[PDB]
Amino acid sequence: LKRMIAQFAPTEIKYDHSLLDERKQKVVENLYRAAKIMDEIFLDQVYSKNFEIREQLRASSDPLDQLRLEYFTIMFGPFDRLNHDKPFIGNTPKPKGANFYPPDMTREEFENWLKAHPEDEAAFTSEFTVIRRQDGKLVAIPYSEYYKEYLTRAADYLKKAAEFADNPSLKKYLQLRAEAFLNNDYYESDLAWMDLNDHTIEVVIGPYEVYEDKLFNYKAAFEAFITLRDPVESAKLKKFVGYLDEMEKNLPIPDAYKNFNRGSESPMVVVQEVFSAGDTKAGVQTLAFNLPNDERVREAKGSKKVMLKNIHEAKFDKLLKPIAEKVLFAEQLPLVTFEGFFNHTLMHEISHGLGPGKIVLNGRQTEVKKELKETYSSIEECKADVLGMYNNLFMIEKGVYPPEFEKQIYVTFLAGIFRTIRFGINEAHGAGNAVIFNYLLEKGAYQFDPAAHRVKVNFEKIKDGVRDLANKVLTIQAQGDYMAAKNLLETYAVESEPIMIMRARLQELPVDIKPIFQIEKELG
Ligand SMILES: N[C@@H](CCCC[NH3+])C(=O)O
Ligand SMILES: [Cl-]
Ligand code: NA
Ligand SMILES: [Zn+2]
Repeated sequence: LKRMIAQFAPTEIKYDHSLLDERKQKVVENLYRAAKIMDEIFLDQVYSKNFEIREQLRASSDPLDQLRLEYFTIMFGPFDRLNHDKPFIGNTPKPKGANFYPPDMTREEFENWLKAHPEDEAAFTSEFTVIRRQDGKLVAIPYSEYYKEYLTRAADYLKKAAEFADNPSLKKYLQLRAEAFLNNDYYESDLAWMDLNDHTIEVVIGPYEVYEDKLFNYKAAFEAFITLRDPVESAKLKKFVGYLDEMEKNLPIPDAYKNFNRGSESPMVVVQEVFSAGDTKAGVQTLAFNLPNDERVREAKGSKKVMLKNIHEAKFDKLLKPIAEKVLFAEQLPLVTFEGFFNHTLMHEISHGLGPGKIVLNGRQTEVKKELKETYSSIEECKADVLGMYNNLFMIEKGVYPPEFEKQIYVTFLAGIFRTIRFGINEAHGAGNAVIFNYLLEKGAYQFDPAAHRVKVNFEKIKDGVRDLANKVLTIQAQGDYMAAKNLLETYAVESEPIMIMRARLQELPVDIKPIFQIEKELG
């Protein structure tokens, strides 16, 4: 268990205290108390025995149980999220429905209930209800009622925080989100969250991501981000959203493929994380999130893309830098910079909003996601990473970035390929990185030394290689070419021998990070 815990390097998550006066301190304190309740709620959402298992580990005298508790705390359950939820306590497999559904309820019984009781479909499929067996029936119990005890205390902490919040947009959001916990309707407070302006505390708290529900991907998990907004860095990102049409017109495709029906633009903010809780804190840590998922909000006001700068700093120092030291030639190692890591994530997120979407295939109105089917996510993340380099090169052309940043782009991404791929080559993001590495290696844009076991950028072919792969992925999307998407993945999204060799060199490094929050040492 000592080595499994070592996969997450302990790192201290600190924040700038000078950004908060006395009254903002009391906001963050009460926001922290509500976020710790999100830790308790989500722990119950993962598995019904989580609280009972935690209590057994707490009272146990076995020194081995205290090591199992440390990994339990990391994973919010007895299942190893780095290894397909393999239980490290006992051997009972994790329910596919976590704790949102009865463990003996299949998809068939669920779908058979909605056929016999059509009136329950809106409540049963809702992101904010749990399914339970009662009196020979299946009932949908809203989150506001199933977790009323926790959410009432969490709402009171939000109400107390709102009294100390002098920023009107912040005060309004905290008040409405407090009510949202109890009336189970998060739409009005989601809109207030998108309207946060001229504020320091960038905070989001509530149920959002549905990826814990591995039965239907229906139910959302409670989580929290408490971050501090950075005006100097968020200002530098205000011009990137002004280049959105320019980046699209500049894409390496015929004009008929270029998409100016992309929908509402997303606001983007660079923040310093103070505390995270719930779904996001389990296992691997988030570098940036994109909320809300409500299409009703994303149509009206878009979604907010929040970049966690200090989490990037932790991952760069603990992971990307040690990986680059082992995978790159010494002459290219200095080109690995924090700017190359953080600014790619910025442009990776921007690039998701570019490229084909609503398309016409054989005269029918359709979508890239509908046509690519299971290949869409791998192709989409491949597009975002390739365009992230392409558009950052475009930002150099326009004087936004200095010329010496060009080589940092290529090299830092190459080093980052082998941080992402260690998470798993079958995931969409890892699959997309496998394509980029194997394709650019084939083109000669990357080079693998079979004796030194190191990779490098070929600066004479890397620019065209990125353009070539961008053209190919964008064209596959614009034509809805599911067959070419499959063949691209079958050919290049593979664990090639160079990848196997480089991966073997990194077995002793941490996989991710364990957050040790300064605020937890302050408020305890
Ligand atoms: N996006 C993370 C890995 C996945 C985290 C999912 N919550 C990273 O690049 O470090
Ligand atoms: Cl504020
Ligand atoms: Na996580
Ligand atoms: Zn992505």
